[PDB]
Amino acid sequence: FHKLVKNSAYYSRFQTKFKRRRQGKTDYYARKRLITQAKNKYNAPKYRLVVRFTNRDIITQMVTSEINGDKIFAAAYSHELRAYGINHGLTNWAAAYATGLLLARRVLAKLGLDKTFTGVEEPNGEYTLTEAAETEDGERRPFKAILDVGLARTSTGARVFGVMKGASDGGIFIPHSENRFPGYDIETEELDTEVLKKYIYGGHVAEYMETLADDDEERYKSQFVKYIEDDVEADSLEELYAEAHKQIRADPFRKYVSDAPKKSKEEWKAESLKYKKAKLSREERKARVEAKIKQLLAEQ
Amino acid sequence: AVEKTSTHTAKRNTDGLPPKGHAA
Amino acid sequence: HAAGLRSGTRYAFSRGFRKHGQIPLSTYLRTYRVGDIVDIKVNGAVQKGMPHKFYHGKTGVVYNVTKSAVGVIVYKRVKHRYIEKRINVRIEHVKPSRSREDFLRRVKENAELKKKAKAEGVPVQLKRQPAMPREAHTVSIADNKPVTLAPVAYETTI
Amino acid sequence: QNPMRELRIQKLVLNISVGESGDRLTRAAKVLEQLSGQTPVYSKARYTVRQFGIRRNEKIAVHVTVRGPKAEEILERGLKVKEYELRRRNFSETGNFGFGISEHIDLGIKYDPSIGIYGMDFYCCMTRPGERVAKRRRCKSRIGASHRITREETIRWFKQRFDGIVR
RNA sequence: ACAUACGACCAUACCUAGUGGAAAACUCGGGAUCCCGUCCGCUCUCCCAUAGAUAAGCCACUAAGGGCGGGGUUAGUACUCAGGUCGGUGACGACUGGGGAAUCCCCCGUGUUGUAUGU
RNA sequence: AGGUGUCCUAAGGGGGGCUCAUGGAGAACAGAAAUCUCCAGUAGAACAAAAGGGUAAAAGUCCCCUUGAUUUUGAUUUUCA
RNA sequence: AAAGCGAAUGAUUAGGGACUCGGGGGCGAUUUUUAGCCUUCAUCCAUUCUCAAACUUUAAAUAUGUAAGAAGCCCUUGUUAC
Repeated sequence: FHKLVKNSAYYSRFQTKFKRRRQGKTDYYARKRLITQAKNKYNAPKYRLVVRFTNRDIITQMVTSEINGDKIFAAAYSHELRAYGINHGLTNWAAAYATGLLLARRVLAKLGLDKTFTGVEEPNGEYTLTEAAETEDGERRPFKAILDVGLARTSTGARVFGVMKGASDGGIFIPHSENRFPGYDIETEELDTEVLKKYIYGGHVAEYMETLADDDEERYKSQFVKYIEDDVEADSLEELYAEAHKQIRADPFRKYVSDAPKKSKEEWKAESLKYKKAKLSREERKARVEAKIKQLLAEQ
Repeated sequence: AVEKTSTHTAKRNTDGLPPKGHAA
Repeated sequence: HAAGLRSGTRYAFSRGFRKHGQIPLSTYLRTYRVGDIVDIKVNGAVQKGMPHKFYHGKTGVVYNVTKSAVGVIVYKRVKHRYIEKRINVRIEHVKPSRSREDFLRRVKENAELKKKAKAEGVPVQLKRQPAMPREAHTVSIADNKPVTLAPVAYETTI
Repeated sequence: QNPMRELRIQKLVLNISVGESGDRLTRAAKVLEQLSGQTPVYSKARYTVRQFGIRRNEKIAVHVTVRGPKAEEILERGLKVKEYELRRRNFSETGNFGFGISEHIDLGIKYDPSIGIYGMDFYCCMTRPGERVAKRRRCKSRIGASHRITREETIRWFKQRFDGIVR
């Protein structure tokens, strides 16, 4: 009829791709170009800013490459803004801009440059890069890092640029251009510099709250349930988000406890093992096969 | 008012009716 | 009869079987310095900065380092004399060689054997030597008795 | 156990193949505009064939896709023409189905002589909820064996919902 | 031990079929004013983390499964380097000093690991 | 056993989305073959031309912008004295 | 060189099982648009007899590149417009 394509031969000739390409998480055509270092410089590392988005969280890391695996310099999860006073809207621009600022100040203190490279300290919708600052007769060029957007799509106004903007304000020198920030009009090729500032303080969701409550009452209560529960109104978001900046820049090291059950690492190991499944031995496998033969004959 | 972009590929510079040879 | 730059390189520059597509990225993370011992092995999938078919398998010494390539020195044998050639190759075609690795390992132990022996008071016997003929020993036949063999007759198998 | 496996209408795709270029397309396109509410698409003849008399890269057909409540109501109109009866051979082994009509005004279009008369093709595709896994860009995969539709379910679903019959 | 993010070796990890999954994570999911893009909010983009479910993805186990990896047998066989005033009309073959493979067929196995945070 | 005295403002350069040939099953005229839909599909398609090598979120394919097909001289490779 | 084709490409001998609407020749009323009984090609599946200078998953013997240090190894710290 039709020759069977998926024959045994087909399997033998089949070649599989890389493991992470099978899973669909890495772009090796692009990874190759983020990590290669010009051979004139020998061991100067390349610093990548990686950003990933789950449904309920945003992951930001600072990474260097090594011949046996990557190395993590400093990590900043979005969900650790509970201590800083945020409990709602964990995946907005404000959430992204905040965790970007967090990681920037987290790495500087670790590497011993917190006193210098102040940054801006008052967000504004302006396009600026971190310039070198004269100190005690020394010109010290700022820290450098590059952005790794992964498999996401780079359109105008995506959140990937938000965390990027936060790191730049923190003091890390991230090279970029202002042609993708929210509020750039392609027809006039110029920013507006006030729609931008609304996006760092969260105003674009506050307008949604008030507009929705006016028109559709039942939808408004069904979407903003927990905003209402903790009685946080639209006019307080700017003060909330501005207030977060103060504590985070004051200290980026406060640790909080969550509501998940907690134990020591040894205790967990004993807990997990019970639910494991033990493989079968050769004698058991041979015995069960023997039984199956008898059963089939008995059925006949 | 829009034109679909066909996935199928054809030889770069050929002006040939489809070669079948099967059935009539 | 023709002589092109890649004449007769049908099987040399080819990739293997079930080795196609992506290049393992660990190649791009190695580092080289002048005086290192490298050996050339060309990859067919990369057409930029690749060497002539003669140097596919040779071994040389790095003498220059650049953005994405290294300069290697190798010795060519023309009739009745040697010449030294200086070629530029991309790092995708090169690899660090284990030719001197045995020498480096041996010299370290030699130093420390000599140091330790000088503190104790016994001679060294450090330099190696070839395989000498065997020495006398005894073989018992307890619980191992010999079996007698004999040639076998002729017979047709098909 | 069937917690959430209820079938839905992902989309309805319908097309008209006049088979020859010219103003027949433009008027045929106008038909789809008034019926659906969206703007249609033009195809391109892949392979020229003298027999039928068509050359390559010559627009010969039009089609449009619809999803949601619009798709439901358009499907309902179509089945009313077909008398809520279909043939057993109209269902694929994978779970899809479709049919066709002969003259485009078996439903209400209020005929005008400046357009003409045409015929349409309907084809309707089923699915189970949760098929983003095979269409999202990052971490793509194939739906598992158990969770895919076969022919017996769709006819079973169709019979109860519309109280139809199959021959 | 398990999960997530970035990886290394790149099927012992692939393909088909059947069963189970404490905790958290992950995922499906709900809406389309604003940024953004489509014939269609299908994909891409924005917003909510409330509600529903492990059905699928993911993880684990099973199959005298296909394939893959390691080993034995084929075998000191086929082949080959050096030698003789060795045999035979020739085709070709045996011997002396050395090196030495590959199918069919049989057995076993079904991923290992680095950095950071958390269960 | 065969091939060259050409061809290209894109068939060069950068970036971005997509996956092919073909087979199975369906849909008014429509049929062996026109257009639409789902599944499988390791390259069995395509890359100006002779043959060989190479390529799958591409080196193919469609879309957006350009002229590194520019200026100054040196070093090195194959044929080789 | 050898080896291989119940492994890709190409060449090539023979039975068996599954199928009829793929083609042809009959029979049951040549009724035959009867998924009937026969069958002759053709097509799939598990097997079988032979081959490749311009085929290959494998893979020798003989020959071939490099190294076997005092111009070596280890420790501290001066120069620079990179």
